[PDB]
Amino acid sequence: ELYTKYARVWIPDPEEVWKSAELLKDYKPGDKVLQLRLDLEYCLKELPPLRNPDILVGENDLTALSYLHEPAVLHNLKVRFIDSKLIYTYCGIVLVAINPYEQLPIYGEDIINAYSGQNMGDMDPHIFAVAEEAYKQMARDERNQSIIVSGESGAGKTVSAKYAMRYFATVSNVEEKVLASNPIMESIGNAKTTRNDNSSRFGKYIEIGFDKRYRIIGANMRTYLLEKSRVVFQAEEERNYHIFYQLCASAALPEFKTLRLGNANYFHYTKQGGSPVIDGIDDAKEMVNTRQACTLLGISDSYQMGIFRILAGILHLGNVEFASRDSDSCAIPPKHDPLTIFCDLMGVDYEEMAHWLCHRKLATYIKPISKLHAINARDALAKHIYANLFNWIVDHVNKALHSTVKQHSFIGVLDIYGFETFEINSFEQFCINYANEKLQQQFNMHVFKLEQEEYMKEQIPDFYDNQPCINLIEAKMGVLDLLDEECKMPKGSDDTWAQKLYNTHLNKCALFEKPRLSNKAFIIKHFADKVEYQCEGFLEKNKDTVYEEQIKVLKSSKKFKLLPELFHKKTVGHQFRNSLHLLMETLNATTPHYVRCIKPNDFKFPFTFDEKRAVQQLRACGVLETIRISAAGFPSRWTYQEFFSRYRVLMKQKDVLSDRKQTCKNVLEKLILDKDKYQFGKTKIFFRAGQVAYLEKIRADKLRAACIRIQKTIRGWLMRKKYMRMRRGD
Amino acid sequence: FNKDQLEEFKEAFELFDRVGDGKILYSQCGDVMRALGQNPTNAEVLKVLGNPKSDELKSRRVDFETFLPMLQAVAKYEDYLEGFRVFDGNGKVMGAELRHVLTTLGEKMTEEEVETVLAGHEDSNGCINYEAFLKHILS
Repeated sequence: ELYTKYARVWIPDPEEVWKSAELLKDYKPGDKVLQLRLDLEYCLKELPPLRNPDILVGENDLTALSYLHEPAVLHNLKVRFIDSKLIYTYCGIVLVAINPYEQLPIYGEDIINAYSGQNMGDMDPHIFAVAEEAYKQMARDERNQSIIVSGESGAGKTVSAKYAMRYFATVSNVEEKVLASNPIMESIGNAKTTRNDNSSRFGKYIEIGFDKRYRIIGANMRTYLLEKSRVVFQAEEERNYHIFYQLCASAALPEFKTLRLGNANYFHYTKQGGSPVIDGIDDAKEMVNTRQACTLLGISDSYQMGIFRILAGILHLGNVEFASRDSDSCAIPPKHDPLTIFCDLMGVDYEEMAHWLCHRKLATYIKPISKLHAINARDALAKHIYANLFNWIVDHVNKALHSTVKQHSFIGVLDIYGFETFEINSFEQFCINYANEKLQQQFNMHVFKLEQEEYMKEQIPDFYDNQPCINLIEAKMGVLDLLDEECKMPKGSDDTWAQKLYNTHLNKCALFEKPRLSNKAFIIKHFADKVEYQCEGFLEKNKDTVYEEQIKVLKSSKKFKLLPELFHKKTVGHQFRNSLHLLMETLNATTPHYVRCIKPNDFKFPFTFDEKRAVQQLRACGVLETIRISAAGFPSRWTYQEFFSRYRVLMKQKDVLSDRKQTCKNVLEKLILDKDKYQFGKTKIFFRAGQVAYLEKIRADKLRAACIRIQKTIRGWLMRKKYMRMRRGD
Repeated sequence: FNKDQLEEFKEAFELFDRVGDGKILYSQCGDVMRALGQNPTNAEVLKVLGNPKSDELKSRRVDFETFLPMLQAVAKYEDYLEGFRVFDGNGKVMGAELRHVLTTLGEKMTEEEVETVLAGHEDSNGCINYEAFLKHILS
């Protein structure tokens, strides 16, 4: 059929993920093996993916591939990236951006000018094309725009943001103040995880503000989804937010003597991962950068010292140790060094703090609390102070980015993580992946709307809904809700929560599974893949009840103005849910544009495409499932003139009419019998997957036959001539 | 084949013997068939040879008697024209396009093989009258 002699396929390969192979013999039904040439016998009764014909390969948009599957996407991105040094490729509306780990001279004035005023499609894929389309639709639709730059940190999201902004600035010192804030935002929002040395654990939305004449007047940073849990807990080989290590490595600087910092292994809140140092990073040098950037963004030196006082206070706070006392109560040891320092730095009374760290109000008795409750409260306090510090810093960065000129419109650049899947997934990953389900719903709905519109335009008559996954996560009796419920039960644990999950969801929701050999983990079928979460730590990470009296003590401080400036059970998961709902309202009130940044290798190698890494990245960013959805419809879309031009050689002289469109229609209906395989639009033929590939095969077969006939004749002629020469005695 | 034909084919076969043992290489078998008026594809030649491996193709030697059944097996216009009309409708074919297709599709030929046969048949625009070119290589 399609698996004929000559036909090429992709087969699994450990190193390259997939490897090409040609059918060394024709596949017949009933065959258990394919005869392939990498020669080899490939044991099947699912046949391997077909390789696209050469004419479709290396094109600017992946959705023009006829066999639209993972190896075709991998191969196409690879050849563009390696053979043509093209880092940008479209995937329908999605711009895929592969980090070249090389400064490319493709962002200059001359190039900005060539993209300005052009349509989306007439120019080669580029971040500028996306930035232009956003600028263009902003004015045309009188509608705010969002450029959603997804992927892991270091895949090239900051470059994409930089040049979207550089572009808007040109075609219309905003870009440089925004970039100057990067070291600030990375110090307070990024952390070293097991898989990434500098990972943003929050979503950052930079609204580029435009006046009435679409000139850039300034910017506004909004932040979402901050990973609060990290402030007080790190897993193995992970760090807290960078700023804490910047501060600890700066402990001997004279101006910080009063902060009384030890090294990063001194503090409970920075030592848990056993990774004080990131290779290649000088946290003391990054502190210098951070302070310079703080100065560059208008944060006075007193306020900087206040930021650091507060962080130092969080760190000493975390060292406060509770003694268990009679009747499940607790107390703070006399003259406890961590607390004395904390109270000194914050300027609050030692006894008033020590009292409220071990007691709560119940109204009106003064109840002692247990050690576990005191720890949870102390952590919640640390997280609360951090989150409010973080918001303060952001508010004040914003004072520097805001313009006096009134704002008519904006294009917001969202820097957001893609799906995150480690070997061991916990609450942090669950939240990230939840965020990704919500973002994916917006994308899917967007694309489906663009598709309806395209089909309407062409006069042609399937939606993959992820609402069920979202509901499993966020609806009442869902994973997060059950987690909240388990957290407010005094005997609650991870193990009982696990069982509540199984009781509620196992065999009731096909998106939820339980591992065979564990009752302490669950599996969610997310958009891109199944992810297994370990239940351990979910409860404690979720707890976030801040005690009002502890806050009142901080609110009463008379040593520095910054601390009071910062200020049903509250949970991290619910706060994440609320933040994510806030992010989606912000994005849903705009028209989204999508850039997926992928890291092509793990070693910062210039133009180096590791297939295993690339396949993982493409999946995490949603691309492979987006392709699979596109491959289910009519992904191939050719104008009648393109079809006429390419497939003329397939036509008999008889049916070549003056009406070139009608010719295409008559010829196609004889070449491909099943009329369900394509749809005739006004200007374009829409084809199912595989159809264009099939046309290329018969075309290729026609040319191959003609050629062999000619070349065997030529070979005859040449040999008869040689023979005459050798006969004559030459 | 009668005795006279066999004598004529044998004389031709003997011209291809570059070692003096009355034999040719497997790899020469195709050339001798073509020299005797046949136009087998390379695939057809390899089939009558028994689809040999690289090693026996380069070093196995056959006398006339073993060659003969292969020649026999191989031995036992409107399509040719249409075949050229694939690459055309003014009765021409670019020399550049024909060169490309003959060296990159099918049983690919060397550029030198293609240059030899194409010499003198293309005009100043770089076009070959293929009906004329076809008669020539069929002559």
